[PDB]
Amino acid sequence: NEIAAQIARQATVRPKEEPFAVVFAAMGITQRELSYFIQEFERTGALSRSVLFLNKADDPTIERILTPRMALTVAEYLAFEHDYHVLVILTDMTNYCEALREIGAAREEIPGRRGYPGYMYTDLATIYERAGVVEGKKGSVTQIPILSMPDD
Amino acid sequence: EYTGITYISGPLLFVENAKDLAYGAIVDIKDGTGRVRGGQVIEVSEEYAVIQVFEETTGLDLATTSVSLVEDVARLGVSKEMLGRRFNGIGKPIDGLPPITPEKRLPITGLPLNPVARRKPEQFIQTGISTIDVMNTLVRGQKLPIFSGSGLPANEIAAQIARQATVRPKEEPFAVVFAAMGITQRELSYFIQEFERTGALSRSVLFLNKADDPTIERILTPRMALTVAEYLAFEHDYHVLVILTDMTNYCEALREIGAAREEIPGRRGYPGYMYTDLATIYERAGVVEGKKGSVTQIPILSMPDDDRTHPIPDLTGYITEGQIQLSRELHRKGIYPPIDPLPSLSRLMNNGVGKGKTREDHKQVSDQLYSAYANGVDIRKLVAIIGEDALTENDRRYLQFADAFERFFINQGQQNRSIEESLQIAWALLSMLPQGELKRISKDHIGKYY
Amino acid sequence: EYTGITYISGPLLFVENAKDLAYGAIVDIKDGTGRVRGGQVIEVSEEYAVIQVFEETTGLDLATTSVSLVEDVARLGVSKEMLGRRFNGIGKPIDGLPPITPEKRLPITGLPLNPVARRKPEQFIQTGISTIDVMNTLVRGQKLPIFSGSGLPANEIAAQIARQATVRPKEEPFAVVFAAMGITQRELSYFIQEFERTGALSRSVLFLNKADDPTIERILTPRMALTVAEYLAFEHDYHVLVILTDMTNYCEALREIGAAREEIPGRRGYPGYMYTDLATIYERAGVVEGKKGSVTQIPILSMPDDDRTHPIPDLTGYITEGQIQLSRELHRKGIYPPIDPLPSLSRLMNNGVGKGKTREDHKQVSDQLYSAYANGVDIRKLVAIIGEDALTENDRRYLQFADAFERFFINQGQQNRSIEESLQIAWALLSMLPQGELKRISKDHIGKYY
Amino acid sequence: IPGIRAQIRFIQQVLEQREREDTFRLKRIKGKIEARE
Amino acid sequence: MIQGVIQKIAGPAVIAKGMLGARMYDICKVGEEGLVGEIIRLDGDTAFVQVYEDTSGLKVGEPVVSTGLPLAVELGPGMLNGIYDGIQRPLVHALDREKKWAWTPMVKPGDEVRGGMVLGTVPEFGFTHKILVPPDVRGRVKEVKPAGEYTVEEPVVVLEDGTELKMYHTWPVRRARPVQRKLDPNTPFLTGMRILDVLFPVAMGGTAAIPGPFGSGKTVTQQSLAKWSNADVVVYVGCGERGNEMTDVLVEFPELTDPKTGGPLMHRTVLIANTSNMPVAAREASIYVGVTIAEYFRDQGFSVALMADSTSRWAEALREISSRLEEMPAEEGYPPYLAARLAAFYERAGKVITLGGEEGAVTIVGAVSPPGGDMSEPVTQSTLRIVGAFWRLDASLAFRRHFPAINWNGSYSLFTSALDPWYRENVAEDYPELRDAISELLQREAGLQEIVQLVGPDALQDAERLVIEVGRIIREDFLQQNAYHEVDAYCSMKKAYGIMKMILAFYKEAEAAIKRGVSIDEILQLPVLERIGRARYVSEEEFPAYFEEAMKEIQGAFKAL
Amino acid sequence: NTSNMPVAAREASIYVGVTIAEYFRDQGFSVALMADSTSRWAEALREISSRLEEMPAEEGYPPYLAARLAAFYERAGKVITLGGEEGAVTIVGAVSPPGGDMSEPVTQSTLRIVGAFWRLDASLAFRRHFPAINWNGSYSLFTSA
Amino acid sequence: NTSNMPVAAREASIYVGVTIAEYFRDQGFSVALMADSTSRWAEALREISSRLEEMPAEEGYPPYLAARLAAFYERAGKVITLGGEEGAVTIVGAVSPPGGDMSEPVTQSTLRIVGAFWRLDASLAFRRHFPAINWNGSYSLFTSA
Repeated sequence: NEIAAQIARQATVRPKEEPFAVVFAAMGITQRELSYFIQEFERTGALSRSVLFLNKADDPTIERILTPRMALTVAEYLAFEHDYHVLVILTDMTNYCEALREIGAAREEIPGRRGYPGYMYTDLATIYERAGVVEGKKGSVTQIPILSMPDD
Repeated sequence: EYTGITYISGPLLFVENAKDLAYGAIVDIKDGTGRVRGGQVIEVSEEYAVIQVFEETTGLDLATTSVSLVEDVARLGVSKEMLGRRFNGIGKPIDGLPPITPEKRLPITGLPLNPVARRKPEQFIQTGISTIDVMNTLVRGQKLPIFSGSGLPANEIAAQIARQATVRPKEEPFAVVFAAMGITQRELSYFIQEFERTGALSRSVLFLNKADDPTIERILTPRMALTVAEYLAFEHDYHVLVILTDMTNYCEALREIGAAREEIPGRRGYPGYMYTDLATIYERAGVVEGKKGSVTQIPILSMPDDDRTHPIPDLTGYITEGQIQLSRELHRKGIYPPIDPLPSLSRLMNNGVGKGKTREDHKQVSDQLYSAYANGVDIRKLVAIIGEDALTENDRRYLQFADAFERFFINQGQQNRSIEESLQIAWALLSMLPQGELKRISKDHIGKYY
Repeated sequence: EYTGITYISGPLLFVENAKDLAYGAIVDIKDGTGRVRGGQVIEVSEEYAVIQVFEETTGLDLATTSVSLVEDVARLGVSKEMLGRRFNGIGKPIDGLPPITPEKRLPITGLPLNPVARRKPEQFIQTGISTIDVMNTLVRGQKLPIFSGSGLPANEIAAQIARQATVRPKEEPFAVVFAAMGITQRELSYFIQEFERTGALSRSVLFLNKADDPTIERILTPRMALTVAEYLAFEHDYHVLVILTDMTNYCEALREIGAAREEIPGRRGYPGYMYTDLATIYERAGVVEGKKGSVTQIPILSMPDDDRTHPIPDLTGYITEGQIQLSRELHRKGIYPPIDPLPSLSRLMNNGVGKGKTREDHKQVSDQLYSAYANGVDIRKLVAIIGEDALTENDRRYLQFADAFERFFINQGQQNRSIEESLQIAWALLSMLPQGELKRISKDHIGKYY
Repeated sequence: IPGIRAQIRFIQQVLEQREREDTFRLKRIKGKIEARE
Repeated sequence: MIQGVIQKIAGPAVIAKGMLGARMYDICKVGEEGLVGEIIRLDGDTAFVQVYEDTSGLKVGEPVVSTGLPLAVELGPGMLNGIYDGIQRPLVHALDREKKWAWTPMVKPGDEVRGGMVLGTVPEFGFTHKILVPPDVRGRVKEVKPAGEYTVEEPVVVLEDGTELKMYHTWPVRRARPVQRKLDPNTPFLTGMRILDVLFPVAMGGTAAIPGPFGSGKTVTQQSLAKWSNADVVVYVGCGERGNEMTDVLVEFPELTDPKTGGPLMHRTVLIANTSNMPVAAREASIYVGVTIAEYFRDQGFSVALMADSTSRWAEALREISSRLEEMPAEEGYPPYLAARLAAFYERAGKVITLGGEEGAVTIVGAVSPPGGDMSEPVTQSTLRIVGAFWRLDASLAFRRHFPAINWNGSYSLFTSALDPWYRENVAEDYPELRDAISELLQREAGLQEIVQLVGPDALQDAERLVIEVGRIIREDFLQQNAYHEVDAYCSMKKAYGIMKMILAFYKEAEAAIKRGVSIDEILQLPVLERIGRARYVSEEEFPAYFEEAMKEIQGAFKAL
Repeated sequence: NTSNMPVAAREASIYVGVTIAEYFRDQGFSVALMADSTSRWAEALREISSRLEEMPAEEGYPPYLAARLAAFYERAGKVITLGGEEGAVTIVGAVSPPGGDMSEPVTQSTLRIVGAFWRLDASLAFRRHFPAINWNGSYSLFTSA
Repeated sequence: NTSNMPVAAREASIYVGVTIAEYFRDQGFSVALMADSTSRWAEALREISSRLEEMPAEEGYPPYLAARLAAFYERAGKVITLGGEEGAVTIVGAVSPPGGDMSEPVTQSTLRIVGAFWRLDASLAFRRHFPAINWNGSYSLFTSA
């Protein structure tokens, strides 16, 4: 998360005719972590070129599932309609997965390996498919997803 | 009041009552059978129907067959005269003697008496086995499992403790309750003969459940045994030692019916309720109100497939104050008793040792032997890796200490070692180590005892 | 009589009949299809509905679609004229010739004829392969599996035996039944061409099931083959050799439907019934009543993932009288045939060897070669541990013997070795060992044969 | 010493063989009980 | 509708039946087609029946009738040389109704009798059959046949003025035959195989599991035991048959000979087949039918061996019936009920004091066939927990041509102390000490071979090389036995100890010579060694002469120094 | 939380405790909440869920076994109480996997929430190294804090 | 066969291609069918199967895959088209195991069907030996053919 925050502060597209923006999305974070991320964006002036989405651990599980989709939609809008090179930072995909997995049981599915949802790869594909150069070739969407190893 | 069977699937029988439903746990009696056939109520299904579990085979039952409610669960014919008798899992005579003449008739689930005090286990139980008394002392009120595996002499140890156990100068009388579950006819004949020949039977109540006895009778066996123990301890003020072999076999029977009961299985095919049924047995131990008596348990937990992580043995660990874990590998090296010295623990050991109990150096000696044996065992691995000759002089001493610990301390030629005898052997073997390497023994003890 | 589909899930189709239910095993025909679509009745569900298994895809079926009952299962058009023809898994021509003109129409499950006698397998089948005839002799009535793995030439061996096998002076005629299951079009074209070119086809019935043929046709293939063999053996008094490749592929198809049939899976995802279906195939072998004929099996069992402990190959071992196990490791060392000399056995071998059968020294020579080869193979490990130069003179001879056994006895330059030829090579290689080291050959044989 | 790592290596892979594959006939059996029920 | 019923539905292997109001749970029922089934589920409006055969031969409306039995068996003259199946019937009756047997009265009118008492003798097949008062029958013999010839159905005696007794009797295979007491394991079941009799003894009336993967030689141990063990009668439940293992035994065993007499082994055997086309029900009941027949012969005062091919397949047949009855699947989908049942089976084993005194026994040898090397459930796991003995055929020992292929490191028996006194009193005073010493040898070898696997054999001292030398002689000259040799096929108790003392004496002399700086290479090529290697083939005591031949030869090595 | 007590009570026990804990921190006290253990609380909850016929998942645990547990640990923290003043609730939760497996319920979900883990090591204990905390497998995200 | 496409489409892609391939060979053309790859096709199929609640096996793959994959490769071959003339479809399929494991799905089942295997070797590539085909681990069952 320190690496993710540092990239958010520092990233640029060196001489590009296009403006640069960051979309930073955090999922299932503590109140302490949320306060820290906020303070960091505000103090450094990184906030001026960033949209930040923060989902807390105690926020509804459905809100966590929607978080990366809000973030990717904002990135695609800025890139396509405003011609920007947008960098999207998503932490942590494993925490997103813990929430999606949490509901698969309530949804009536037979579980797959390790207790996961049988649909793990085709939901995750809806997020990793959303990246690349946008039409016009003035903008683009880049992703830096964080994947923590459960149990390493 | 009478009911009629509406469904039969193996051990599970549904029974409909037109008047008065029998409460959960009541014993019902099937009419029209050559031998008594008990059905224990397990659930109220709705529509005046209850779901039950049979204590014997259900072959020959017909829909509509009549059933009566006995008005109570199965029960214990409680009396001091329980001592000196051998009974079945249900408390029926196996010794050709008359049925027990009850002083009181007690429910067996653990609800009767409310005997336990909110006081910690304390004071010595002399098993007569050095590897228990000296290093992993059994205390009055404790639950100290024997942890073993198939092929190992866990039952020989259980029988030996039953013969030998006492509470050395206690104002209170001492009794043993020995319960065996799912044993062969040969094993039953052996246990009987042993109790009768030694005169151990005089101070013991023995419950024997055979492999071919009803599965429900096996489930009731530990409850008959614990109820007798609580009665003797609370109403007669006795220090009672309960020996239960084998908890894994009890579990195989309870597991066997969970399927017939309609539950979704849990890990390894076990009943989802494994830990809250097992808790009803391990909760029943400790000092009793008045502090004249106590109930102590020595449950045997054999590893299925030698796997100590199987849910049965694994959930049993929390119910104990002392654990003695036996290992096949150790038994195959000819070390008996085949106790794993780095996996046997005394949760309550510190409460039964030191000055005025055993001896002041007991904790230090136990700590040093455990540390040296564990290092010595790891060095057996290092010898395999590098070769014997490449081992340092210091490591060679620890390697040798592990053999000395196994040959002289673990191994007993059947023999009742006093704690003084056990500490002496401990100090004798410790001499093999450099004195400079006794990190866990304060200098005060080295000067006084080395 | 006609029915209507009430449910469709993959290969399983439920069908309701208003009049006359079709009995289990009857073949039903779906109306309104471009290509014939058979449904085999598997169960009676109750309420005039049966549960069936489709012999081809069910895409395009609709609820209410009509179905007729053919009045019978599926069957074998039995005749001596089966010899010289190539057929599908279902016994339909593949050779552009007319359909078989039946002398009798036989059920194929094994119920027809009741052909087997309660007599032990006996007498020689000359395969023409030295590693079978000399060391692991095939006997009339035996089940002797070829044990192999993916990439190995098991099918080349199977085809070679089909070309070469005979019953040397027998008063009885000899025939081959060759059945292939789940093979490619290329493999089918190859097998056909081989039988036709060599003139092996004259004394053989060939059943070929392709990978893309219906799974049910693959299941029926070994049953068509065994029924033809039993007919030729019992009604025509022939010694028949049945070659079935590959049993593992048969199993993959049977396993494929077990899921569609609603069963809880067993180990490794297999059908729970694996061993009692497989038993219906390995039970069908032995001398037939009259003792003029016999049915012998050579089933091919490829190790899935090269694992001989997989439930399929592992359950097949009990159905055999001789096993030839092929190993990838050996094949990769360039030793062909890639037979593991310490895992190939003759269960009924002792019944087909000795004076009046092969030669009096056969058992002794076989025992000595097996012992020396096993020692030699272990010494390859010892060479790796210590180095070649550190091996004793005696061990070096055993090391060398293992190479000699592989180079000269196992390896054949395609070549029909008589048992006399095979014993001669055996004695020639044995000379490499010190005579004082021939522990398993009595002195009488050394003097006479060395 | 590369004898250690050698045949003893066969060691780790019959060991590893034995169960990420065995442990799996199993996560899936139990599914299978009320996965099937 | 009390004694009969009518099929409501059939498919999915369960027949639902209307009626059968008096049927018992687990009773065999009969369909009009001739198939049998087992009553599994008793419900308020139907009986669910497991069909022991193909269900297409069953249709809705078909008549079903009770048999009244969980099952039964006929027990009288005509059992020997007979070949039956899972439910006893020629490979249909059971005992010939026409065959005449010479009955010899062994009781006079006025005698008081009890169940198990011997009233007559029949030389049906030498063997002498012993006619007993059926269990649960006592009183006074009011009438008894004279020495003559009679068929089975004839009445040979009346008791309490009218119970009528014949030469045969029936018994529920599912119920273990009664006995006064199951004596503690005391007498060894002399196998004749050195490794077994010495290291992993089986007691008469003991339960010793045979376990290992497919093709390790499990059945073969059983067959050799029958050809040579000291049981008068054998009850072979040749279950898990397939491909042709049925016909392999059908016309084969009828030729196998009794090494002891030189007559057919079937003449003292009862076969119980369990083929794949047979319903799970029949194979399930096969061990119970066999054990009951086994208990019947021990009641006469015979020591019988019960060989169970195998229980893995019996548990698979039972799991099929249970799943069809919709009982909750557990581990590997097996029903919860199996462990208690399997144990109950093995509990019926034992040497007893039969009704009316006399001693007899049933020793059980059960085959173990795990799904594939896993050696877990069903078979192995539950079995190895009951049985007191386990002889582990080892495929690696087999590939190495070490026979019998019994792993002396992984096998175990407890009865060792139980039978030691029989050996000490009747065979040799040093039986126990000798087998303990040999086992310590084998134990030491195992440890040495593990180390050598690491550091190689070059560093080995002469003392350690000697232990491997003698350890190897124990394995090759003792443990390994040739079932195919006319002599070594059976090894009498007297021969077993004599060979043991030749080996142990060679050991002592070997260690003694080394201690005096005799080269091990000199001992390894000692002439007597080759004779010790062929000792198992000698049928005369010329074997104990080898001890003196060993001592003088070592002296010739003490001479040369 | 004894075995004779309904799954309901043991389930509610952590919530009753945390509320009492939050109550004392409101006064301006630093309180420690020690939870013996959550493995048994999740078993009591699985019993209630299965009886309610909720769909079983991994190890037969209900799907609502991760969001709840997280919600519990979220109530931990040092705060500026109503009317100023500072107080805190520190949580130490025991982890007891079914047996060494260290998967579900307890461990898995917990180790993902908690910021600190002190791994008692049975091998460190047998070796008489106390406290038996494995300095290689334990972790805290508070070192810099 | 992109990631945003349903598992269904990618599953059908090899069948659509093979049919088009068979169509051109019918004209009397020799066509090459190159399948990037079947590992991803089996992952798309496992997703569909698990969603349909079919029983997972090894690596959670459905039992049905081996027969299907084989059926695909069986449609390869040089034929005498309808109305005489010869044409052919040669298949070259890419193998991408989950990661070096080279087990299931892809590799294992495929290497059992295919007659040819060209093993690109990363060590041969690093050594700048091109083509990076391992001449020791590659094989063709057509040499004699």
